[PDB]
Order: sequence, then C-alpha cells, then structure tokens
Amino acid sequence: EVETFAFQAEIAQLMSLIINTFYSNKEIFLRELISNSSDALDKIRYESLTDPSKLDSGKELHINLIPNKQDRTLTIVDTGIGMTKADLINNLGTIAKSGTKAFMEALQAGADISMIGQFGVGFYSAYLVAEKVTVITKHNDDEQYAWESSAGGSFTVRTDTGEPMGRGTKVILHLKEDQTEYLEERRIKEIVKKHSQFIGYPITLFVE
Ligand SMILES: O=C(c1ccc(O)cc1O)N1CC[C@@H](C(F)(F)F)n2nccc21
Repeated sequence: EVETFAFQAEIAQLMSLIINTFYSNKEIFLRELISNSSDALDKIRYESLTDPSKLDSGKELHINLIPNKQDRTLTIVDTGIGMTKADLINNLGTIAKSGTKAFMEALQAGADISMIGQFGVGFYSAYLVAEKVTVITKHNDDEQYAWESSAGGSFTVRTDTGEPMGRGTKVILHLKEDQTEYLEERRIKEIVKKHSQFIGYPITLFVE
C-alpha cells in the first residue's frame, strides 16, 4: 500500500536548509505553490491544445486555496496536469536535484530563500510553513496518488483511495503550530495579492 522513499541527498539537504535556516519571509511558500500549480495548469492546457480529451477529467483550469483551521491545513488545489507516480517520486515532476545545486550555488552567490522558485524546487518552500505536506495528484491515464512528507529524509507514496479529484494536484499543507496565519483569509488574500496577482488561472480563496 504505502511505499517509503528516501529523498535524494540534495533534496534532503534543501529541505533541512528550508526547515532549519532562519528566514522570516515564509509567505513565499504560497507563491511558489501557486506558481507550481500554474505551471501544471499550463501544462495541461498546452496538452489540451492538440488533445482536448485531456480535459475530459475537468475543463476548469483553476487553483483553489482551501484553509481549514480545524485540520490546520492550507490546501492548494489545482486542476493542472497532475503527476504520475513516476513524477511524484521524481521530485514531484521537477529537476529538483540540479535545481537544488543551482539554488545552493545561488545562495552562496548572495541569493535568499525567496528565490527558490527560479531553481525549480519552490515546492519545498512548503516546508517553511508545513510540518507535513501531503500531495494528492491525479494525472490522466494514471491513478490518484498521495505523496507525503514530514521531511526528515523520506517521503511516501501510496495509491490514494480518498476523494477522486479528476485531475490535478492538491497540496495539503499541515501547517506548523506557529504558522496558522496562513489560514487567515486576509493573510492568504494579502499574499496572493502580493505575490500571485497575475497568475493566469482563477485562484479561489475558499472561506471557512
Ligand atoms: O502537478 C504538479 C504540481 C506540483 C507541485 C505543486 O505544488 C502543484 C502542482 O500542480 N506539477 C505537474 C508536474 C510538473 C510539470 F508540470 F512541470 F511537469 N510540475 N511543475 C510544477 C508543478 C508541477
């Protein structure tokens, strides 16, 4: 049922760096996750230009931000391309190893953590706020999977039997105790307006 994988060493490093570096500007996590979502939506969109049936799994290309104060989760759902199991395991569809190298090298050359998205590993910025991240994902012609990590060197992948989502990715941020501001409507609004105001898909901030 549940497979446990080791993060590649460089991703493990990246993540402990994100977890362990003092860095107050934690809100960038959301930009980075919306941006990922945006990229996956682009991707399904691009694909659907030559195969519109790729959108049978849901035509609406959107990003939903779903704070849940009870579960202490902020969930970002996109109806993007989704990820195959292979993508999930392979750093959620990124070139995370090399990107981490470039990111480490950028940090050495003056960069700050907010630039994480330039190096294609801004997903891991989730770990600025989330003690655990769960990624539910559904790519066409592949099953729904849940990926999960609380960092510490390993993630899990399992075939997800919960809510079918049609297509896309849902990133569930199990927020750190002290990062509950990211569940506040106005805060989320503020960050989305600050950092994601031009994202080309509708972003719906769900209310509680
Ligand atoms: O499914 C995702 C996805 C991943 C993380 C996230 O936070 C939200 C997402 O929708 N993908 C799809 C695979 C990959 C690709 F599209 F570039 F190939 N990619 N790149 C950024 C986002 C994603």
